[PDB]
Amino acid sequence: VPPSLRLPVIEAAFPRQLHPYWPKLQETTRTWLLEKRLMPADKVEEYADGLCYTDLMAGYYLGAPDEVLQAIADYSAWFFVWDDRHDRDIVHGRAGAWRRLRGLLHTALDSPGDHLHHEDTLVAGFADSVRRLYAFLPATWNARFARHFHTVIEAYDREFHNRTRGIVPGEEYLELRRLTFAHWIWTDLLEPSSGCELPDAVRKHPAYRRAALLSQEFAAWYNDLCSLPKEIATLEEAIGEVRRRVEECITEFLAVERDALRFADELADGTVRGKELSGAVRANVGNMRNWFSSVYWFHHESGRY
Ligand SMILES: [Cl-]
Ligand SMILES: [Cl-]
Ligand SMILES: [Cl-]
Ligand SMILES: [Hg+2]
Ligand SMILES: [Hg+2]
Ligand SMILES: [Hg+2]
Ligand SMILES: [Hg+2]
Ligand code: NA
Repeated sequence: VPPSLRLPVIEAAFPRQLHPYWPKLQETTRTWLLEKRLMPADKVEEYADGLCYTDLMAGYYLGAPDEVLQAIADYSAWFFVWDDRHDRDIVHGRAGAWRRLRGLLHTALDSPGDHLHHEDTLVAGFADSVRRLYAFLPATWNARFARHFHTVIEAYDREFHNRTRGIVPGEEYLELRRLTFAHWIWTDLLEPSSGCELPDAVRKHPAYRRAALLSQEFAAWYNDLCSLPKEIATLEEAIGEVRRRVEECITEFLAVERDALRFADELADGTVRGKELSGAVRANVGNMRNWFSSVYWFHHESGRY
């Protein structure tokens, strides 16, 4: 990894983790992509061939039930397809087609059941992915996921118009840039991964919230850092500033992580409920931590494509 991009702290203090179910994700996701006809057989094969977003997810949502990880993996593959459609609409100036897709996604997000077989396979695949994600936790969690994802769709829309007018956001085979738009969604998905919808009071506790924010912000700043040196294909001090912000996300997270785990201790009051909430907080925070190493190494490995 380039010295300019290297993070000795991540390498030393954030050991990579891999979900035990990882080996089984590939074939299932391939089957799903082909079944929903999300991409032509050959495009599926390319995406399924090497590194893909499932690898990011499998180093992140540790402890997730197998079915939850599978659902998240398929959702991440859907993201790849959406990104491709997004780019294509932009390149071809298909403003109408994009606007209509934007509308259908908002609609399918709130009502996936009656969109499972939409003529647009991207929408059909989206609806199925969301339906499956909605099957794990109570409707209150589903509604929050939806609330957050509506915002993500609008972020893509903003980008569509920016890029349509010559503004270059950041090509990259397996970019993380647009994925960071879904920062609240990744945070939401920690919950079905530990099997509990956290009460507002717990997930809005300052230590939990801050840990969650910093985990995601790290990836945003780091994506900035990795983009700068590509300018070649002032600079040194521009990198310097972004680098300090990346390092600050990490050290700030380490501090708030300690606070979050103390909070978890407090939740474990001896009752089964306390034990469940405590365990879920610890698992979620642990995965907020795993995000650092998963992102860091995913970027490095993606550079081989
Ligand atoms: Cl795949
Ligand atoms: Cl990145
Ligand atoms: Cl910062
Ligand atoms: Hg894949
Ligand atoms: Hg719970
Ligand atoms: Hg990066
Ligand atoms: Hg930061
Ligand atoms: Na966030």
